[PDB]
Amino acid sequence: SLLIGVATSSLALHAPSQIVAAIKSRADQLGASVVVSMVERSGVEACKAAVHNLLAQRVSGLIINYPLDDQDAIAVEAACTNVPALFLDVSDQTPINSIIFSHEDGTRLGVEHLVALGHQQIALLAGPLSSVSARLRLAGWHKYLTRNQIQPIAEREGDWSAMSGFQQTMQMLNEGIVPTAMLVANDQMALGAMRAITESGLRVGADISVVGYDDTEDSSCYIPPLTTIKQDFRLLGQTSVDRLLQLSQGQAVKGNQLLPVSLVKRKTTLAPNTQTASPRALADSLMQLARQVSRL
Amino acid sequence: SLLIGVATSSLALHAPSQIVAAIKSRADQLGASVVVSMVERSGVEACKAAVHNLLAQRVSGLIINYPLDDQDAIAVEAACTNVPALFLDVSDQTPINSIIFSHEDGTRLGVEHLVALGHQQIALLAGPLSSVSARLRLAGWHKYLTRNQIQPIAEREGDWSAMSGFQQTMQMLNEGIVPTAMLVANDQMALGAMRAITESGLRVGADISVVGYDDTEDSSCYIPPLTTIKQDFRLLGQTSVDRLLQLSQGQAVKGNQLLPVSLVKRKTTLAPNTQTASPRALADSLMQLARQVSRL
Amino acid sequence: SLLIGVATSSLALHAPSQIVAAIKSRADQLGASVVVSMVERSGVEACKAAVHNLLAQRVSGLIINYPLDDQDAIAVEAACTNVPALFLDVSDQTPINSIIFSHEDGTRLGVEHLVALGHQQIALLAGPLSSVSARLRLAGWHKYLTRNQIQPIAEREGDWSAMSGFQQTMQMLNEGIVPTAMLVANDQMALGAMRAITESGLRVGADISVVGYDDTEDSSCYIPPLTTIKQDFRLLGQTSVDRLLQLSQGQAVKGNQLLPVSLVKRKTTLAPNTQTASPRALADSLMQLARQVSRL
Amino acid sequence: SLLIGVATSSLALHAPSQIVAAIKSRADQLGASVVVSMVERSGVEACKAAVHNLLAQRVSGLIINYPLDDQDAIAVEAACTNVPALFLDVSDQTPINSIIFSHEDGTRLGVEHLVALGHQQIALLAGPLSSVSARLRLAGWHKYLTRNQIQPIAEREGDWSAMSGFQQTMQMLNEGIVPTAMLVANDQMALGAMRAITESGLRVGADISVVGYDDTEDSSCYIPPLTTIKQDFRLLGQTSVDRLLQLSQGQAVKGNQLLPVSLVKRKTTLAPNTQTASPRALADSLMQLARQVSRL
Ligand SMILES: CC(C)S[C@@H]1O[C@H](CO)[C@H](O)[C@H](O)[C@H]1O
Ligand SMILES: CC(C)S[C@@H]1O[C@H](CO)[C@H](O)[C@H](O)[C@H]1O
Ligand SMILES: CC(C)S[C@@H]1O[C@H](CO)[C@H](O)[C@H](O)[C@H]1O
Ligand SMILES: CC(C)S[C@@H]1O[C@H](CO)[C@H](O)[C@H](O)[C@H]1O
Ligand code: EMC
Ligand code: EMC
Ligand code: EMC
Ligand code: EMC
Repeated sequence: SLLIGVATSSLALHAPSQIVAAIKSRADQLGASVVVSMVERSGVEACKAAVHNLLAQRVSGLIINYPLDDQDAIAVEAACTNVPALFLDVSDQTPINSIIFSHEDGTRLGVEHLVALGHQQIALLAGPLSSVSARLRLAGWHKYLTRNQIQPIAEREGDWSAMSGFQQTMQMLNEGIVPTAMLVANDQMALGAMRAITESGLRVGADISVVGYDDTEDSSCYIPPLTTIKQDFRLLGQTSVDRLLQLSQGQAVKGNQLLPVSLVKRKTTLAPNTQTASPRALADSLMQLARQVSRL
Repeated sequence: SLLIGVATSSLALHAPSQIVAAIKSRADQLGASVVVSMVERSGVEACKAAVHNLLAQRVSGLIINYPLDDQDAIAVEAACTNVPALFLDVSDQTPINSIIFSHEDGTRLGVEHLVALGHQQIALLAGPLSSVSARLRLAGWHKYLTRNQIQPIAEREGDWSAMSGFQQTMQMLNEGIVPTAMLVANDQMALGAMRAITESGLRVGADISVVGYDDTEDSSCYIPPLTTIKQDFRLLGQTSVDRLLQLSQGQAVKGNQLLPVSLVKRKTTLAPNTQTASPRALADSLMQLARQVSRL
Repeated sequence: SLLIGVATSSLALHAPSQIVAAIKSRADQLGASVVVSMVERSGVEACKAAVHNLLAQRVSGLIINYPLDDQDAIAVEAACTNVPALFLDVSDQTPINSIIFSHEDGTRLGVEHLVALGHQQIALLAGPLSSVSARLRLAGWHKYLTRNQIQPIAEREGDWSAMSGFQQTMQMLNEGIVPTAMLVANDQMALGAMRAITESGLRVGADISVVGYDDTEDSSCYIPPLTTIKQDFRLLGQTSVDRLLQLSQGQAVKGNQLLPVSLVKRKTTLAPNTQTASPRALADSLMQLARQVSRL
Repeated sequence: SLLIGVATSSLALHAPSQIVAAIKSRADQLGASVVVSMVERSGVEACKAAVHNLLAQRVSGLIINYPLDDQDAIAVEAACTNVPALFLDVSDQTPINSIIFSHEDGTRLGVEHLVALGHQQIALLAGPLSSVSARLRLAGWHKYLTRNQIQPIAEREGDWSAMSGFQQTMQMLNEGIVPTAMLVANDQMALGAMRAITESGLRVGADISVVGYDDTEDSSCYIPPLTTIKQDFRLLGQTSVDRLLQLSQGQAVKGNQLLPVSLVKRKTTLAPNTQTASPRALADSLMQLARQVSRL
């Protein structure tokens, strides 16, 4: 019935795909409908052209799941010709209709957790700094780390992908920076970091703890199971469809809304390794590896 | 410029999102437009609805990446009415315009890799048999297993997700059926499967070997890196868009088309009952220790 | 005398700086004058404003050293209101006044060299694909690689920086992709590639061969020295000033001018032939290191 | 908005090209425009000729990034005819508006680092002595060098390029003089010095240690990475543009602003006679050892 138009950022990432899917899930309940358009991933203009396409579609309202800086947020919004526009990837400080997850709680649950566990040397692996959310999370980790008087020994950013956690986390360790813990921007890059740690002959949990962010499906699995900050994209899905519907149907709601968020503890977190293999230990292993090579 | 309508499976699953993203990219370079509609895992009617919603938006042509039984594929093509449709998930035998990967080489490369390593006790983990592709790959492991004189000790089916791979493998092992290798319908279920092996105290590769399907993004980065049958969805993307346009210009090929496939061997595969390592493995172990010494 | 305007790509890069300094040498001998205007690396528009800045500069002639995709080349041409326009970073096939190097030869001398030593596993490190020249050279590697029935085991692209060469090469190796040789699209990136290779306890030339493109001032005396495709920028400059003067002097110069390009053999290229040593021998070597490690 | 004229020395050297780039980024932000004019190594007159060219180019203000002794600096300024001018390559004691980095810090930091390591045999590779910065640094090396009772066994002067560092160093070594640490006027030369050192069986860091100046882009990719005094050219570009527009406004500043300098420690430095060690060394051996093993 009520045609919904969604400007979504690359569905290649799991969160968006799970969000769009939720949107479709709820829409079907209200007998509504969703038509999806994928922003070219390049800021306002790309975002704006998508919306323009959506309007030409007979779109009743719009849900804009795409990372928009303030200035660009009001713009795209101003572009939505009297059509109710709800934004899912902005700042809770933007004067537009939005529903977003608590970025304060999320960044808090993570630090507090790692601290309550005894981690001192912690590293940050942020999402691309082009994204609102990423920067908003990097900020949280800084507000609460210093609150607990902690200073990140290393910080760096990927692009939300597994291979990025692997790229960044490999480069770091090489630099001889080995935190006892890592606070990651999302689960995917987290999978990447857990991949780079084992690659480095370290254990996850046991040597270097990793906290994700999102709780995208696959994460209950992952080896070992990823402790992360769950964001219910089923909630963000219904809440936003419903709101967009109200907004559509003159039910003035206007502002920004913040969603719960939570800490799902699993196995990538233990705290923190006191020891490390000594030259003696490495030489030993090397001995038998030598022997084995000899045998060949 | 023009409009390409894609009717796609749940974008919650990674191959669907990667195909659609690839579709978007080729379209991007040719100035076309992509508008995606999503179908409820129900079949024909659910798929028909989506075709309709797209037809109600010009849509120069449709790309239908939704599994359809040969009979329901015809029925669905018949509803596009004068609009060119290209099916990406059907049997290579349905009288429609299709582009599907070689399931015969996929399944053969899987079985031949396992058997040649020496695996006798092999279990199959198939996707929902409500999916043609699932059925195709399943029936294919049978063809090639049978002709290598092998019979699977276990045959199980999930639903494309990582949890299903986990819950199936788990209850398989807990039933006393423990294979030395597993052939899985997709990379996500491969992950859920690895997850369970290790959950039961076994080693992936050394103890239960695992073979995925797709080589979706995150499969490397898995611990250990997933060995798998790679299905270039970047190819599926451009090939799909180009031909779709040819269709909307009378320059159609009209028939079914087969895309290649290849075994990306990584580290979830090993000879059974292996005592003592191999050359490459000694290098891997060595390099880890080296990285471990570097940080010294 | 004659005020010459150079709208140039990033001076931070070496080639552009050498081309601009070369230009200045001629200008000073032919009593000309040069005014450089930098482009902000944003395609046609960014490129146009520069031209606009130059024309408004009483520019008696224009040399556009900026990668301009054919449509945009003609477009910037149109922008050159009544002033001869000589382009330097375009394709061989665009009806405009261009003086460009022969990429067919550059790509061929490179590929033919690496294939002659016995390399089979060759990876590419293209420049940014938004560049015409990056795209021409990349193509040639293909056109010739296939000729000698060889296909890259990797392909990637950087941004013309030594860091992107490092990062991208480091990334290719970090994922187990390790060819016998590399074809790099410029020497700045060649530097990082060498740095990355070494950084991975790998030997340049001996283990991984590298072939850069350009021959900037530093390549001779890089470590080891770099065998690279020679593009004479002292020639480019003189040809541009001379022809720009003539072209404004009334002379009928008109079209494209393909400049030579050769191969500079130095110390970053050797034949492949791997020599394994004995499991006994290597084993012993390891045991050595073991003691060396235990001592520390 | 307004237009900034830049009189730059050869854009063939990296520091200059980097400074200009930084200037452009800043202006861009403040909406200012930039027209570049290149100077010949001739001095006073060539520079004056540059300035007059720009005055004729309208120009709201000029940034003079060219080398001038006190007298030439004052001549050049007087040639600027009222238009605000800022000098970046002068003596911090010249009565003109400038912003030069601190050479006292660079030279002190340099010699202290080599003595802390225990070096006794320190040679000096100064820049062209026509350069106030080149002379200042050489003098600086001499103040803290003699201040530390140490006397340079050798002292030579190149000309800012890699090939001249090589030349002077090959000469030095060739004459029998073979230090154990070297202080070089800039990194390009440092590279050449490092090339010569390898050219002669010697090793950088281990055998002949090397310290450069500038920390220009490519320096962290040199093999081995270069230890060097980092001059922040972004800080130098924005502080200069800001100051020029301000200076333009008639808002006082008048004197000179000494910018900070620091020492980036990398892998071209080591204490003299080293009694065998290095975790990365052994680790590097392991990495190379681990490769023959893989191929075993
Ligand atoms: C509602 C979003 C801000 S969640 C956000 O989306 C990103 C894509 O833009 C990535 O997938 C991040 O991992 C995810 O946390
Ligand atoms: C062309 C398709 C059969 S790819 C197929 O899609 C499925 C969804 O139906 C799953 O995601 C599988 O992993 C994937 O291989
Ligand atoms: C005139 C070009 C083809 S030379 C080209 O310029 C690029 C920047 O534009 C990079 O510097 C490359 O290394 C160089 O080959
Ligand atoms: C602001 C300057 C003193 S930087 C100075 O410029 C020189 C050219 O004049 C060389 O490029 C040196 O490497 C650099 O230190
Ligand atoms: C808490 C979800 Hg293999
Ligand atoms: C197959 C795109 Hg740790
Ligand atoms: C090609 C001769 Hg530091
Ligand atoms: C940052 C030490 Hg190509």
